Amino acid sequence: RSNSSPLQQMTFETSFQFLKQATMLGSHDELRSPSACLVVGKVVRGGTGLFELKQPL
Amino acid sequence: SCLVAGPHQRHIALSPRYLNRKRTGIREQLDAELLRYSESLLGVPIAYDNIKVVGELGDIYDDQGHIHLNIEADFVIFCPEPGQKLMGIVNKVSSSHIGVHGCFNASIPKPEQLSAEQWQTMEINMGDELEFEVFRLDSDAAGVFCIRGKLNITSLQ
Amino acid sequence: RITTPYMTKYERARVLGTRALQIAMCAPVMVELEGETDPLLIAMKELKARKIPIIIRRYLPDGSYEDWGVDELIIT
Amino acid sequence: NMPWRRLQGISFGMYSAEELKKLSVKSITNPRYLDSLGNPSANGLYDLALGPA
Repeated sequence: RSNSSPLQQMTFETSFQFLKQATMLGSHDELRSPSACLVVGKVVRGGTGLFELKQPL
Repeated sequence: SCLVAGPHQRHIALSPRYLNRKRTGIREQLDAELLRYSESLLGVPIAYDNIKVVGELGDIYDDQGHIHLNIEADFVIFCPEPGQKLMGIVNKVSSSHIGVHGCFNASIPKPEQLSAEQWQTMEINMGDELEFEVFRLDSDAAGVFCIRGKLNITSLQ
Repeated sequence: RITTPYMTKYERARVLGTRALQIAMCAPVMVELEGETDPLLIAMKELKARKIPIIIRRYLPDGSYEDWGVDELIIT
Repeated sequence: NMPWRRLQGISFGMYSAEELKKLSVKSITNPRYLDSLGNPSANGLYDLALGPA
């Protein structure tokens, strides 16, 4: 409950209570957890994905 | 005068094949694919890109191989727009229509002339029986921009 | 300017992967390949010669970043 | 050539109930959804405006 990720926290347990909460509070998700990053099809923010590559022109 | 210059920012994704040769590749297909083809974002025939530069760096995005970047380009454009009385080449006289510079095609649907002037099949005579088959009044305000070969519907009233 | 000077293993992995995906998309190889058909072997050959013009953009946990060159990074 | 656009954030809120309208292709009224042979009955749950199933 003391967690800043609605997409996490609903991939764990009691997903409908945590969805009702996140919905009646307008709770915003930053897509920084591994779960929130695998739900919307992003690259996790640890290990190999932690930096850019920035090909110079 | 159709003289126009528009500075616009575009997004271009360059292949890794055009790394050593970018200016070559920034145009090969990604800019030379709408060469003086009607634009709907700004109403623009893209004559040619005078200069295509990038402000700084390029961002390769994770699994994707392409290099995405920004191109600040001035489109030199010829804008015949509503509020102008243009000219047109008279080549073939038809009841359906009356089909500049040999490359701008113009149209004139039937009920767009003065109805005082009556037509003959071989050639048409206007009010004072003066035959005019030459660059003259053509004021286009209804413009097609969809069909592959677009139109320029000209008016005289 | 304050992060480690060496190239972490995750950075080596991602740089090799990206250089290989570039070579495979018909990019010029600056390493004088000698009959190998693997783009990853070519990418390792390039990393060993210090010819990779990529900029590792290390992100700090507050959004601030530091841009390092793959050449100016001690590969172990 | 991928979409190139990425997501930064997802917020969960409640729909107005007046903006769900215009998020609606048609109102369904026929209870029996299965046709005599197994096809979609017009104005039922399975319809051809709610998409090809």
